[PDB]
Amino acid sequence: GGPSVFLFPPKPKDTLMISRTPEVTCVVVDVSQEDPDVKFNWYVNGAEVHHAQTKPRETQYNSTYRVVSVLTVTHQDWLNGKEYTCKVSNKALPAPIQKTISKDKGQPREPQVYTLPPSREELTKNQVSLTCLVKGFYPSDIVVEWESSGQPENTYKTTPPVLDSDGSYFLYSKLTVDKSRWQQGNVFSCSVMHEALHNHYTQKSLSVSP
Amino acid sequence: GPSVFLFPPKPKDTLMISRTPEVTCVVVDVSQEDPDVKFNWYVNGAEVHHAQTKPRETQYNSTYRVVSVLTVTHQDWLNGKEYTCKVSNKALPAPIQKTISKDKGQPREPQVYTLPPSREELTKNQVSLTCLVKGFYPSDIVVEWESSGQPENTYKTTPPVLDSDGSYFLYSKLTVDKSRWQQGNVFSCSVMHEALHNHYTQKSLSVS
Ligand SMILES: *[C@@H]1O[C@H](CO[C@@H]2O[C@@H](C)[C@@H](O)[C@@H](O)[C@@H]2O)[C@@H](O[C@@H]2O[C@H](CO)[C@@H](O[C@@H]3O[C@H](CO[C@H]4O[C@H](CO)[C@@H](O)[C@H](O)[C@@H]4O[C@@H]4O[C@H](CO)[C@@H](O)[C@H](O)[C@H]4NC(C)=O)[C@@H](O)[C@H](O[C@H]4O[C@H](CO)[C@@H](O)[C@H](O)[C@@H]4O[C@@H]4O[C@H](CO)[C@@H](O)[C@H](O)[C@H]4NC(C)=O)[C@@H]3O)[C@H](O)[C@H]2NC(C)=O)[C@H](O)[C@H]1NC(C)=O
Ligand SMILES: *[C@@H]1O[C@H](CO[C@@H]2O[C@@H](C)[C@@H](O)[C@@H](O)[C@@H]2O)[C@@H](O[C@@H]2O[C@H](CO)[C@@H](O[C@@H]3O[C@H](CO[C@H]4O[C@H](CO)[C@@H](O)[C@H](O)[C@@H]4O[C@@H]4O[C@H](CO)[C@@H](O)[C@H](O)[C@H]4NC(C)=O)[C@@H](O)[C@H](O[C@H]4O[C@H](CO)[C@@H](O)[C@H](O)[C@@H]4O[C@@H]4O[C@H](CO)[C@@H](O)[C@H](O)[C@H]4NC(C)=O)[C@@H]3O)[C@H](O)[C@H]2NC(C)=O)[C@H](O)[C@H]1NC(C)=O
Ligand SMILES: [Cl-]
Repeated sequence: GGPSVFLFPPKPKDTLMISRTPEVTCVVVDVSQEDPDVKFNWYVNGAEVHHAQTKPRETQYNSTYRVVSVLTVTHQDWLNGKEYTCKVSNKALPAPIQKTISKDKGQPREPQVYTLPPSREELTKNQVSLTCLVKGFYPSDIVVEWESSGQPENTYKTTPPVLDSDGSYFLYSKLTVDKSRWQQGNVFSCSVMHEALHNHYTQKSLSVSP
Repeated sequence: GPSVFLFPPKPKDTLMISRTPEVTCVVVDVSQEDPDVKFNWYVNGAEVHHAQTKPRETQYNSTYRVVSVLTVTHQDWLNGKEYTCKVSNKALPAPIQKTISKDKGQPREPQVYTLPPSREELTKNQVSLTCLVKGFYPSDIVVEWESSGQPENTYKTTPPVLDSDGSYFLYSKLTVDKSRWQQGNVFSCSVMHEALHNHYTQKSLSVS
């Protein structure tokens, strides 16, 4: 065989909100038991050591080890565009293998969010769909949630971001509720966090017309 | 050695009545000498006939890329027949076979609604017009926009995402100029899907 390494960025939910600790993950996989166990190096624009913790080794049937090193990262540093490199070296490989990842390049444009009610043609069913259009943002990392009154809602789906003709991204969020629940004036809320929003968060809400 | 990928027809090929749908068995990583790959095609365990080889195009990395193609009938593929391409080669210790079909499951007919621009989108120079196509299965769908008579150009469609009830849905976004939309012009969202009456529906939208 021949081990291979994958670098994984943090988590948009974990880099945008004030509750999660973001991190970069160097996954060395297909490590054979002959000449096992690896050494990482970790560079930040060509930098250094530090807070680089390697998580517990985990065995796979595949007659092999999978081992993961994790570099915790500040929110500011990741959103600035600092480039993180993990270089893996192992006696089972001819030369060390290096991987570098960063935030997606490009000027951040901000999302415009529009709440679309249900269609008058679909208002004849028992469950109807509230649409939230989130368009014109860059990069594609965003997070979208529905909330009514105060409770987060529970039966909604969000599309992947698809590259608009402009170079910005858009997506849709659909929340299906009961027509009775909609029509009673219940106020639902599409709420988004993204890099280019003021406070990294906006919320726009939608209720039935008069 | 070489490795196989079976490929289904295009939804557009198998729906629109204007194309000819095929199943594509592409053999990758076939070597220099000891090339020549044998195909065997089976339809629910059948064989022979209409299995046409496409011309050997030499890929760079010291490799040939071989491709066999089997023409299928729309009815046959949409009824859920199982096509299987098997490939024999001297480099292989035992032939490799892959089988592909249409996605299993009871076809569900797509609901399609057209959503007009949000009222705070009525300042922006370009407004967006939404088409929500929900409650269909399988995902194999085709969505186009047209206007006046001929089709429209500035629109983008989302991928089909699995819903909570086992169906699929998608969105299409057409970008029009506010003046074109407010002056009463009419746009149309046209869907092709196997569970529609006549494989086709079109719902139109205008500034009412
Ligand atoms: C031995 O067995 C093990 C385990 O067995 C099996 O594991 C899985 C896959 C299931 O099938 C199980 O049933 C089964 O037990 C094998 O382990 C796997 O090894 C492959 C080797 O390639 C890895 O594939 C890569 O996966 C990444 C994405 O991986 C994410 O998603 C996976 C789900 O599919 C998930 O399993 C991963 O853990 C990982 O999940 C992320 O994890 C991080 C941190 O843990 C977490 O923070 C994230 O939230 C989480 N995210 C998600 C979405 O889950 C995939 O991207 C890779 O694609 C590369 O390779 C393809 C071939 O080129 C190509 O199509 C891709 O574009 C990409 O290619 C590279 O791409 C970039 C540029 O885009 C660049 O770096 C490179 O230049 C380019 N080319 C190359 C050559 O690198 C790839 O598919 C599996 O992740 C891994 N699964 C594990 C460990 O669980 C092991 O390989 C087996 N070995 C043998 C010999 O059989
Ligand atoms: C020599 O070079 C050529 C090409 O050169 C290079 O190609 C790419 C990678 C770029 O870097 C170029 O810049 C560069 O020039 C190499 O050719 C490629 O070789 C790989 C070998 O694995 C093949 O990978 C597979 O790709 C398919 C998807 O392929 C479609 O899309 C490609 C674009 O990305 C396109 O190039 C293909 O032609 C093909 O396009 C389709 O073609 C059909 C018919 O021709 C057509 O009708 C369609 O319209 C068209 N569609 C589109 C969108 O264009 C991918 O699906 C494969 O994934 C399998 O394997 C992965 C690893 O496990 C896994 O993630 C997937 O899930 C899937 O795995 C299988 O999945 C199912 C279960 O889900 C199951 O059947 C299997 O159990 C499971 N596992 C396996 C092992 O099958 C796969 O990644 C490329 O297609 C191929 N491209 C060619 C030939 O054009 C060549 O390999 C080089 N030689 C080397 C490296 O030695
Ligand atoms: Cl239904």
